[PDB]
Amino acid sequence: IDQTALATEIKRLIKAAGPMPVWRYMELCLGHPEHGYYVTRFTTSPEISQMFGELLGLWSASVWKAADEPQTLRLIEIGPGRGTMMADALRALRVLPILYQSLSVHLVEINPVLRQKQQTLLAGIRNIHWHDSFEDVPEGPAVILANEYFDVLPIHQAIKRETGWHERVIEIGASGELVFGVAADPIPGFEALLPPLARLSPPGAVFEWRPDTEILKIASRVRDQGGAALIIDYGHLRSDVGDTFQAIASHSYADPLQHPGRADLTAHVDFDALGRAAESIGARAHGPVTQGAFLKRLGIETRALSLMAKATPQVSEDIAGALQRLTGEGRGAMGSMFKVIGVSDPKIETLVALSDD
Amino acid sequence: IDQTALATEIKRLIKAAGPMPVWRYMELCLGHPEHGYYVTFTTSPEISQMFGELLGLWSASVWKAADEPQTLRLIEIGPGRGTMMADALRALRVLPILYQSLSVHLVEINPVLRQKQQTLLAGIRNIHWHDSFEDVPEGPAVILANEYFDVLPIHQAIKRETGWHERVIEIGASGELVFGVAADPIPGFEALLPPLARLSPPGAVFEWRPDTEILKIASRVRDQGGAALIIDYGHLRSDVGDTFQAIASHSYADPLQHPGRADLTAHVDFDALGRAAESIGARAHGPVTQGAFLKRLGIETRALSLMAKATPQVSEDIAGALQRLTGEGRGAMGSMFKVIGVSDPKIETLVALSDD
Repeated sequence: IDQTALATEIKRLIKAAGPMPVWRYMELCLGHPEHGYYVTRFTTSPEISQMFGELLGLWSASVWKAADEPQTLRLIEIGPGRGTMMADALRALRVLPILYQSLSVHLVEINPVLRQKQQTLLAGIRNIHWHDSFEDVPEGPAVILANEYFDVLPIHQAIKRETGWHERVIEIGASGELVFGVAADPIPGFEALLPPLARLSPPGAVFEWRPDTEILKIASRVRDQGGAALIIDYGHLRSDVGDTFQAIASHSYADPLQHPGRADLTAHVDFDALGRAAESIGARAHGPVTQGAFLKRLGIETRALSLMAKATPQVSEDIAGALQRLTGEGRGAMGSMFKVIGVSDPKIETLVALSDD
Repeated sequence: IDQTALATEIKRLIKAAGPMPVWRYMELCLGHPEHGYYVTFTTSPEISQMFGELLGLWSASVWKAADEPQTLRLIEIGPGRGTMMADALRALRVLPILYQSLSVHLVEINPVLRQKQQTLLAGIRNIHWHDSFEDVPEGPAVILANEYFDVLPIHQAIKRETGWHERVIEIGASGELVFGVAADPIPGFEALLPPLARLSPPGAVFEWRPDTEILKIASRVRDQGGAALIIDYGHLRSDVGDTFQAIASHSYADPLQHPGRADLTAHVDFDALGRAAESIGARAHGPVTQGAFLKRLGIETRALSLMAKATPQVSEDIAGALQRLTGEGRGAMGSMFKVIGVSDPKIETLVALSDD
């Protein structure tokens, strides 16, 4: 009677090991080797318009100059998807011969079939490599692009009670359906890791966080080898409270506890926490700013106008809508909800469109 | 250097008559004879045939609640392309007795828009067109008004220690249009203002629309029978806040930009709508969210039925349409759009609004 095959597995794991923390449930829903969302089955910015990849390609050129124009620049992308974003970025960079020949592309992709389509699309370009993990990428100054990477990492949640903060968990309800629950005992020194203000939250407040593992790795690399990383995702600028754990459907948001393994899950990225982690180990944070402000400062409006002027009526209309979806607000536009933050080698004092005020 | 011809006209009028009230600026941007917006596919009926079909079936429920009148006027205010009415009629066609009891009446002021509707429904008889709601012959009826109220000029006032001053449009330093405040307060504005809103701090914005249209609609059903269905973007309880915006194809925009070339809107106050109806003897039902309304009418089952028999692409189009109409997030309107019914006081409940 279980809604999905994974649901059956989860319920069994709960009866066997006890309440399952939210982060674990999200991890299983997305990565189960047999029933994960990714293992089994165009809204992203690069799929929406060629302009996204092109502009990040040109932003990468600005970083190259800020890094003293290294003869070898590693252009690393974490989670290339179909490889569309990289194709567009490379096409824009091809216009600058010197830099184009100083590039070495490194796409980190764990999935096989996903790695294959990426290989056929970029089959024509030389100096392109694939890696199972960020760690396998050769050393050297780099430009790291991470679009929607952090938003799909398992989210950890805790709820404020008289006794302190207890981890939020998943349990089995009366009808045998999955439900949200609260851990028996509070997390030891949780308050000691919370931003001062959040400590004064009233009962029932929900605090969300993710371990700093990934950001520390990315921040360590640029600090040690040079360059900068660009992180783009749905999130907020200041650490705060609130539950943002949701399933994402094609034209709306959905209940995260429904159809485990068959739904794409997400949670806001805390850009305040990302910046702090970067600074804690010596790397320099830039921004953060809204996606809309970032792209407009890079000249997306002028590029859009140029493409519209030379396009057929329908394509021109498609470009105009793409511009709004990428930089405006309302009706599902992501210009305000998506944010951008840069993390660089401390030697680099400013990054274009982020801290060049 | 003016963005449009209307912008120029607005400048002149401001220099000649003084600051222009927000409601007057919107009225001009939308209806100027030669420079208005309406004189120059995101609506629910254009998104799916299901919207019109379900309202057609809801209309049948009202017919039964009104004791099955032998003649039921089916009035639509602002039929757009006439798509919604074509879908409603197709669903009603399945019920012969009621279908023959229908007399369709579309209120359309625009000529070319009236023509498109005529071509689309040229095949059905007992269909009539009217310049205004007042031209429609008397008799029991079901009145359907989708997005009619959200495009009526919005009035705005700002709270100051000296009282509430009407919000107006002025000319800035660079000759651009800007928001301003009237010099003197509105006389007895605090009266007839929701008690709570009266305690608003300075800078609070209150929005309202005269009750002319809703009073005409409400007295009609009170006097002749039937009910009206009003669907629009809005809120359930009177409150404060500026919601005056221009509507673009994939986002919202600055209302003071390109006057006459942008579709303008403001939240409909469903609380005020209900109060006006009740103030003259009519009965308000609901209001509820569009999402809850359509789900209660069985939209999920109809959608499933349609996708089971459709090609892969059409099936996908139906699934997305269901979300846009009933869910929330990513631009879905199931939560932001609300629905309210207003009926002959004799009708005590309306399906999906006050039956639960």
